Amino acid sequence: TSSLQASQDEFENLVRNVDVKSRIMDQYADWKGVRYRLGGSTKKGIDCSGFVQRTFREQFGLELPRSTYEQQEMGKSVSRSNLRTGDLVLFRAGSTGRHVGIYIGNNQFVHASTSSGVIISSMNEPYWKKRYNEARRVLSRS
Amino acid sequence: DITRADQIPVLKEETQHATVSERVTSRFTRSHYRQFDLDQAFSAKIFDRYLNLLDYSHNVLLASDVEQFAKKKTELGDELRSGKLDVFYDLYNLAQKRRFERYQYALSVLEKPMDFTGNDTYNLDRSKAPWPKNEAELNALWDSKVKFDELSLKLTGKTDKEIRETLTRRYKFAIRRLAQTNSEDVFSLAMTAFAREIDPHTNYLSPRNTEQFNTEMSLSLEGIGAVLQMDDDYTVINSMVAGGPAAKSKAISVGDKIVGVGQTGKPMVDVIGWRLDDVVALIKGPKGSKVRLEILPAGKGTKTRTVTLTRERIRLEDRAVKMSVKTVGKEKVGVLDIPGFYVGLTDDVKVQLQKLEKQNVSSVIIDLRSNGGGALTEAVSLSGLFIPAGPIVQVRDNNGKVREDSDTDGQVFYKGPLVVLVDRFSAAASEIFAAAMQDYGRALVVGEPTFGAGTVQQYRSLNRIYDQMLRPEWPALGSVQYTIQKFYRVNGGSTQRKGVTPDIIMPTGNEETETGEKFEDNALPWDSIDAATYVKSGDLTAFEPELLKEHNARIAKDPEFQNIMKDIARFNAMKDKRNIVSLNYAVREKENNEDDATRLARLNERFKREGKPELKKLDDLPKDYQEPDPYLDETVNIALDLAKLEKARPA
Amino acid sequence: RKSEVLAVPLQPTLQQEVILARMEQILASRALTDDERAQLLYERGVLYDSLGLRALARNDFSQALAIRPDMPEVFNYLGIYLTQAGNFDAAYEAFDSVLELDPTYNYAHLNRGIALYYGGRDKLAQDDLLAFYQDDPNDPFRSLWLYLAEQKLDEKQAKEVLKQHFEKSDKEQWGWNIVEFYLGNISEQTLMERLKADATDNTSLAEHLSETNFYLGKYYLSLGDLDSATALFKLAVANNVHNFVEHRYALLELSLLGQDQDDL
Repeated sequence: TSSLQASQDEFENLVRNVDVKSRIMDQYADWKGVRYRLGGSTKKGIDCSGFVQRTFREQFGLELPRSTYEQQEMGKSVSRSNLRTGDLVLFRAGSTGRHVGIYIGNNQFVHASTSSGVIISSMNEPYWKKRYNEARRVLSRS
Repeated sequence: DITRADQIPVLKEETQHATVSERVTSRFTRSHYRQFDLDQAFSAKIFDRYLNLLDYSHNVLLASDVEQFAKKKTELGDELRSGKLDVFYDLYNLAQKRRFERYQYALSVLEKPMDFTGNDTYNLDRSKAPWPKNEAELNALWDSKVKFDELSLKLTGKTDKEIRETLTRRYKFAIRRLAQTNSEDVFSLAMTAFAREIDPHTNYLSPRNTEQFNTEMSLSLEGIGAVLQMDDDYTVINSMVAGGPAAKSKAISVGDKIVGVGQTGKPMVDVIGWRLDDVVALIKGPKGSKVRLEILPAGKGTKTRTVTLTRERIRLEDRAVKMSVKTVGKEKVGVLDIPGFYVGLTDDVKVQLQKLEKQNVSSVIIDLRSNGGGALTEAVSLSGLFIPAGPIVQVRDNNGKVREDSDTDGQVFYKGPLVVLVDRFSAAASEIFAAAMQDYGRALVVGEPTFGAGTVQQYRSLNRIYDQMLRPEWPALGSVQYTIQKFYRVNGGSTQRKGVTPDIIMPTGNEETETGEKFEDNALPWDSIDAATYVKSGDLTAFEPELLKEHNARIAKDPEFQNIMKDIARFNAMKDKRNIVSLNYAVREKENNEDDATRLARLNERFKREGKPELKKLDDLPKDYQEPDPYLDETVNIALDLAKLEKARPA
Repeated sequence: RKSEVLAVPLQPTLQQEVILARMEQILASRALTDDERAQLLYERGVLYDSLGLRALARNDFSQALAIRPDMPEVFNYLGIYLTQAGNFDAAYEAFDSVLELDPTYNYAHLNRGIALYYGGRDKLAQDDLLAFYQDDPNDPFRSLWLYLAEQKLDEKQAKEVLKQHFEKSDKEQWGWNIVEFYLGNISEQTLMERLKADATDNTSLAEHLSETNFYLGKYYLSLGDLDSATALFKLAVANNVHNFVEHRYALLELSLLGQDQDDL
């Protein structure tokens, strides 16, 4: 009831997705502290949606659309209780209407906020906990 | 061509069949909810079941041969687990040769009156009967069935000269098609005997039947779609696929048909009198194939031309994907007609029952009439629309572990009150659906007590990974469906024997029907596990007096409910002497005229009630659609009064 | 409540580690056919199994099967792992595949019997284990497993059949001493002393202790002494002989006992 318990398919899935957090953190390390800029796709200034697009394209090869609204309809919806790393977390920011980030585990998500640029933030923070919307999964590979 | 008994070929078991049986046997013996063993007793019961399957009506059976082969009625277990189905094939071959011995004299004689109907009787339940000992009695009795059929055809039917010669042709071609059965029939018959002896829902599917189940669970027909029916070596292309891509090439129609055709460049094998399964298998093809299409005069004509037509993924669907949620009438009260719990039923109904969450909801209805259960994951994904993330069904294996299946993706999208209408011939997944809504108290149960199925089956292929590599000459192998788990409601109870007792009883349901799970062989017992955790919305399931007496008023205030109660009284009167029916042409013509006069009287009463002109003769009115269902109208009235309450019961 | 013999728990040998390193090196290279690749994958899975890395072993076996699907030994190991995981139906199917690709792989019968034994199909397990006994009646552990199966049907009959098997054997292999203890013929102290006598090096001592502690745990479990059973199973698994069926199914029995303790 230890290791053998997990089936062979589950084992392959674990080996194939064990580095997802590591890749997102690679992107974060190369990209942490970059300023926030609306409609920006460069290290000179980037927005949440552009950061999500570049991250999912450069770390996984998934070419998501550009706007947060289009990304919000991408992939398949997921519930709060069972959300994995690499899923898209959507907040009702309202500065442009919506906000997109990348969940990394332990109620944490990487995102390019308008206040402090691209950073890690907590789902349990009062601002984000109060202003949570939906969540979408796009890394379909299992 | 056609000759005598020697012409009947000696059937032999096919190469892969052995292995197939073995695997099947293995599964059935090792992994099945019923803890049984393939002992001598079970082998004998398999022998008896296979005998009853060979001829259900106890027509052509022979005590001598039965006892000759009842010597090895203990070895059937070794036969199954060894793959050498020798006894089954030998017994089937002897039955085929004895088919000729069944009778000979009557044929073509279809008009000349040879026998009179002087207060004779005939059994309608011919299952319980001893094995015939002599020969003369059955040789004489066989003609009675076809002679009574032709006498009733003189009572009601078509003209004599047109249909009689075709009926004689049908009988000769029936004798012909009986001598054209393949080994797959015998194999599947034996496997079905075994499975049904185990459990009524356990079954084996031949490769043809495996493709049938796959399409019935995918709708992705691979070939050319067309619903067909045959009459004497010619099938009639009804081709109701209309909007079908192979139907876009409707250059041929119902009368522009041919027999011999090829597939994607194969030699045009002139099929002349082949089996329906054979010609349908020849008509099918993979995704991305071709088909030979011949051009002929649109009607009767002998002038063939050759062209091509394409094959691709074709999805024939008798579904209505229509999404018109409008506030019309008094409330948005709709009826949802479900033909089956398809794997794609959630993927096509989510277009229907999703987009109304923020807007105003209403009392809509879901009708599960004549339903067939397809998938359990789909049943839970469809039942999660009306219940905000909750256990829909509990499953229990032979060990004792209980698991509650619920898709943890999505809240109650349709926040409106709901009425479920269900009949007695409903699917098991439909029972799960209705039981979930009844235990949650969110919907209202209306209709007839269901069939009462409480067993979960597993559908598995019989293919190993090494089959393709080292046995390339083998064909596709069958599949199996064996009961692995038993399902229960969240209230703790089950529907394996007691079914679901609805809050709104219907008149046609009050009769004691001789159908259901009880009259099925080897049906499992009843057991109630402890109740699950679930939030019940008001204890209105046991206390429904508000709409109960209202709808009793409604059923006592209309003559349709009364005429239907008269029909069920006729049923309750006839079912006393239902098993043995008496055939006197005088009293039979009397009852036929009585039924025709009663139908004409009821039609004139409803015409006077509705203001439509009265019918006088049966010739002007063609075959059309009769009244669909007054119980759906009572469900709409129930939904109306439910919206009345919700307007008067927010406090 | 008794003094016990103890061995130095088995440590991975240098040979195993050099072989595993070279196997990694060879599989790293491209110059290898698919048959040779599946062979090396099966061997590396076998080595992982011998080292107790059962998930990695199952991975290498599954890959070797994805290369060559006609490997009965891979199906055998996969069925053993399914038994250990508690998925008994899949184990039955895997062993069926073993016997389908090769019906002379007799040990498969034993394994499937054990599966059925742990599944609850005591009669079918009896059939398979009796077949295995027919293949060689003098092997004491075959008779031991047959008795373990038959005990779920008729205790007296099973003990009598075990005594008959013991009498009919040559009584040459040491394992029969366990059988003797199962027959009330030698004291447990005599069993342990004969064990000490028959062991030459630390590894043979570890093997002896594994097998005997597993069977003694089963014995004390049948008598209702849960604590002695758990302790004997732990002392068995402590020998670090991950290749013995006694080791695997001792872990399994410990898991089942923990399961029984957890649910009240």
